[PDB]
Amino acid sequence: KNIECIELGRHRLKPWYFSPYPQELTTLPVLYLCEFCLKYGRSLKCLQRHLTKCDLRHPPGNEIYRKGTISFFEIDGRKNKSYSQNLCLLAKCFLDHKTLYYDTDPFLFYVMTEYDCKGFHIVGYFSKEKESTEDYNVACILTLPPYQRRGYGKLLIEFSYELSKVEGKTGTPEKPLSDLGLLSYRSYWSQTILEILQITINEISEITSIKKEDVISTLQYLNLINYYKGQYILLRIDSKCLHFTP
Ligand SMILES: CC(=O)SCCNC(=O)CCNC(=O)[C@H](O)C(C)(C)COP(=O)(O)OP(=O)(O)OC[C@H]1O[C@@H](n2cnc3c(N)ncnc32)[C@H](O)[C@@H]1OP(=O)(O)O
Ligand SMILES: [Zn+2]
Repeated sequence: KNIECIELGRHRLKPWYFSPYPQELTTLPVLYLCEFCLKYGRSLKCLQRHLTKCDLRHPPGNEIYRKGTISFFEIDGRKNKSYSQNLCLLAKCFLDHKTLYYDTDPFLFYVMTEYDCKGFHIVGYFSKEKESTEDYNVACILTLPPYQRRGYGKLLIEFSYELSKVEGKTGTPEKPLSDLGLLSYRSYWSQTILEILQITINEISEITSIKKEDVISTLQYLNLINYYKGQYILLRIDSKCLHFTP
């Protein structure tokens, strides 16, 4: 673990893990990040100078969802390489591993923001492989620490499933899940399935885009397993505001 402190807009962030930022930036008291383009540098003065030329004020890509103060921006990792590359460097501060951190081409990124009079503030994101042989509808998911324990993680997961629905597919997060990932998914899966509550798990899976194995591990967790004749038997996203084209 190499970076002790990150400043991102109004927040001080405390990394959990090593992230391969330039080695000369890993021995500083504070690594300064532009909160809009996620550019990193060695001092507050260069940041203030930067903020003078930095146009953005939100993430790149297209604003495919907006409801109240919450937006989602869809960002092609190939079309917006330096932003996505900067996002991955930050994300790795809170991820145990991040495979292919340096190559953002294979991925889409869904960045969730909170809007106020100062701009669109990055709250968290999830990535997704453009092509997955394993039907992984999320590769990495993150809520930045200042926003954690507030329902944002479950909102990101819900949005990931809304995308799968439009694609007419079931999806599942990339494995292995971190323990924080599993706690979040378990909670989202549980609330979704109870909300549905006779129905078959095939029907649950078709309605929610959740893989059957995930519905089963969840009913197991909820002590709601009922195996009958070969068969298992039992902050929100408004999908009208979603404008997504697979
Ligand atoms: C596929 C992958 O990427 S695996 C990688 C998973 N991501 C990471 O580990 C990155 C670091 N962690 C994070 O960014 C966050 O912890 C996330 C995204 C996993 C969860 O974000 P949050 O915004 O805190 O989630 P949210 O507030 O919606 O909580 C969801 C559920 O998880 C539980 N949870 C979240 N964090 C914790 C924690 N540290 N300890 C115990 N439970 C937790 C919540 O209590 C909630 O459960 P409940 O509905 O039963 O009350
Ligand atoms: Zn910037």
